[PDB]
Amino acid sequence: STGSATTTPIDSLDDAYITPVQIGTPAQTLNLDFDTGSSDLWVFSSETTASEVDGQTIYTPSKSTTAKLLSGATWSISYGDGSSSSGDVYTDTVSVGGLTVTGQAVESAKKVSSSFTEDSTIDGLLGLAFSTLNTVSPTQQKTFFDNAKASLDSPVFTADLGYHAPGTYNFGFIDTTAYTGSITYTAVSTKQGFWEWTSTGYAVGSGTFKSTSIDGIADTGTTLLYLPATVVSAYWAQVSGAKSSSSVGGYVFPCSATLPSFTFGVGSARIVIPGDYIDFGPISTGSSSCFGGIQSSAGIGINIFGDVALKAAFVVFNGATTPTLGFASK
Repeated sequence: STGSATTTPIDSLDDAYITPVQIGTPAQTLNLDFDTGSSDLWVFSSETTASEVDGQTIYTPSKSTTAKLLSGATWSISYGDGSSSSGDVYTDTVSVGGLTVTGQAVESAKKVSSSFTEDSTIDGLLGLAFSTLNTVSPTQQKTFFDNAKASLDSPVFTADLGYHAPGTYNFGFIDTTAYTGSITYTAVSTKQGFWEWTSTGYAVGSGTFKSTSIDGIADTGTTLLYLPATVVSAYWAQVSGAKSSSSVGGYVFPCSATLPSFTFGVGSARIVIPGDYIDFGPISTGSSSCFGGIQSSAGIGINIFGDVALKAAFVVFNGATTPTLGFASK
């Protein structure tokens, strides 16, 4: 089997991407944030504290003839941006782009933190990291990908995120028309539950490539590119007037700037992030100070190849017995 679904930026800055997901019988379609940095599929629901719902579409298990309470199961998750959610669990039929899993754990939120409430466009998350990170207790549950894997034509999914435009998540096949050149594959460590890999280095604009190992994760659920302070300083040093602002919470730059590109290494291959991808706009409405899309990972504890990096590539998440990651230009 295969599936193919379009993923759409939530706003003009590509702050995140939403993909329609069918849950239950008859189908309830929710727009979920596909997140290769976590492993819970959770939704706003009829059980979510009413004051914490503000415009989201909710899953109502009582209206689904295939929903079953997973008795005794609870979940609770805290993310790297300080947000969180928790609740109980149902199993139900879940379909993405024509690909169906029966008995998928659908984690129903009873509580969500303010940033989730405040974002009306995201109805929940669909985790695509390794199932070892799943938070359901006392019986850990599998991700949608893990459940689908054996049925897929090939045990893979691909992320093809757009810049200011829709893109595609495919399950079970590699669309050879969706990228240019060849796909370069690189090793993955699953030890921390993430799609963790090692970039072979970087360049800033038309500068020389620096060969250096940068361990990090491919995370579709993080917006920006978070790298070591040395690398980030080297980038922003090429932008007149750019500076790190503790009050704002990262590097800012004059909105009048033309940003240089940023290249990262995948083995002997190179992925080029155009400068425009690194512009996240005014820090507040009407400001001439703009927020940068490359930020320091210092204090996060891990480097994160978030959407800013991934959207410059066609990315293969290869879930074969020994997982790997593939990157191609597009």
